[PDB]
Amino acid sequence: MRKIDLCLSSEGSEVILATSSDEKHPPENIIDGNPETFWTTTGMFPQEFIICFHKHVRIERLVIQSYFVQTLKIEKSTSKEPVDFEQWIEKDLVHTEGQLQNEEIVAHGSATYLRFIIVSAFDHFASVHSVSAEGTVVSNLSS
Repeated sequence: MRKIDLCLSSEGSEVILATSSDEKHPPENIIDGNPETFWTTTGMFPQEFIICFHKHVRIERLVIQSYFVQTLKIEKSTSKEPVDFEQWIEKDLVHTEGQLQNEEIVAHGSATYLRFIIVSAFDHFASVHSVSAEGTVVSNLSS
């Protein structure tokens, strides 16, 4: 009942602008959702990337399951291009050591692009395992 996984490529949302992008640790896993894979930095602080919904989606929550993250600068865009952004929710994350912290972020906004800027982490390696936006698609791009 509403709140579908808007962040996946299965929903037509891909990733772009990956500062640190591994070819054997593929960021494509982020929008895939296989537990055996995750995106970890090769040592690029800060580490930023954009998620292209390619569509107008209504975000009600951000579910972020990651490790090591300290400063998570969440910036949003509702433009048509990889430009014109607004600082949405820059939040600090609690150092999770062996703890799966599923972050229920109650953030209400419409977006087409999201730029996750992980400025710093408690560890010099930061890994995102799963991220999803809980909401619904408002406008299909080609329809």
